[PDB]
Amino acid sequence: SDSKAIAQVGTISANSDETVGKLIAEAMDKVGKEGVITVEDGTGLQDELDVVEGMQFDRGYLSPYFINKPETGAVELESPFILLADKKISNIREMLPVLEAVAKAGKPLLIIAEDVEGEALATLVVNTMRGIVKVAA
Amino acid sequence: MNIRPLHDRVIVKRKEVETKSAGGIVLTGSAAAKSTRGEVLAVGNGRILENGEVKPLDVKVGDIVIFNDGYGVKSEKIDNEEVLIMSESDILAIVEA
Amino acid sequence: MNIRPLHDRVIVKRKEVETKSAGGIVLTGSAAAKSTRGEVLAVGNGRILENGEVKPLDVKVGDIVIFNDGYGVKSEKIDNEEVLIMSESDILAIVEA
Amino acid sequence: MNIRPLHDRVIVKRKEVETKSAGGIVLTGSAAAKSTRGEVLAVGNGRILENGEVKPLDVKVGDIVIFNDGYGVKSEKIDNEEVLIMSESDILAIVEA
Repeated sequence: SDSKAIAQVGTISANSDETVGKLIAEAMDKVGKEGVITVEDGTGLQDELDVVEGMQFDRGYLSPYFINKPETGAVELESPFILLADKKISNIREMLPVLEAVAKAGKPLLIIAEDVEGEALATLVVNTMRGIVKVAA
Repeated sequence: MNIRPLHDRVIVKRKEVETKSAGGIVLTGSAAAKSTRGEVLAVGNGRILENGEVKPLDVKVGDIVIFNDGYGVKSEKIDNEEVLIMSESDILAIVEA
Repeated sequence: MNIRPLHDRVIVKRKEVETKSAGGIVLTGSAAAKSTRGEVLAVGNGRILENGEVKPLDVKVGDIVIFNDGYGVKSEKIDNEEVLIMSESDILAIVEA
Repeated sequence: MNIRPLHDRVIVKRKEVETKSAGGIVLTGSAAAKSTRGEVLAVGNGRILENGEVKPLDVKVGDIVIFNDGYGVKSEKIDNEEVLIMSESDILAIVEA
């Protein structure tokens, strides 16, 4: 149960490599008991441990224009309103109520669904631009 | 040079296509649509149907009106500006107040 | 700014699409259908056919009615609201009592 | 609430589709067909064509009639019942005797 012992088995398993058990022990000590752990090939020659905090997934933004502060496509919608759907939004752009409802509150907005066409994005770009509604999906 | 409609025929000019204001604050981008409103510029005498008399048109020059952009409507370049030509028939209503 | 039809043309507003209550207690979900009832808002002068005179419309501003949403029916946004425009033609009946 | 037709427009209700009694004793199942008979419920004022006057309808409220269930025929739910709407045009004859 202690991190020590755990480091010992990892180590022993990895043909006596302390670095391993050490690392592993750490990971477990972090992600927890039901925390997930996976191994991939590293860039450098040193072993490296990355730990995701909170909620996150493998999806990038469709509206590259909607980058908040930092680069690399970094968006940082401060105090947003998350939105979830079950379909794409080509010209189904109809929904401005919901939209304008926040343009009202003046809070950033995050979106999720089957997808989103430029029709929505386009307008979305200049809205968030003009300072109408800081958003992206 | 300016024009002169041919009775029944009315010369108008559309307006702003999908003006960014819908939804209130929402700056509605042009999602591949057009405008139906326009202004009265020229008025044909009046329809000449049924021989007996030639009925005047219910639209005074300059009126703000809503129309059905259909086939009967055409386009021309007057003084290098877009203009529309349909019959009073095509004109649906009028914007007031 | 409000509207003004153009004789014969009647301005209306549809109602609640498949309102949940049919079948009695049954909360009927919107099975991809639309509404046919509406409320008269504006009334054009009256038909002008057959030259002689211009016959009025049998519908007073406000009537609750049922129409055939055919081709002739169009849509617009006045003050940011959905409105329909057809000729008295399309109107079939008026809900009363 | 009940309905009020709009001149020329007649309100009726169909009847028993492929009622089992054909061939005499034979109980004819519904081989995928419909009914053409119905009862008059509401009568519109009367056609208004050709300006001059507004001709009444040759169909009193309640008649038993046969009609061509075509396009001009529509459907509606009144008090939660099926009802059809066509012009006297669509009506062909009246079951008497």
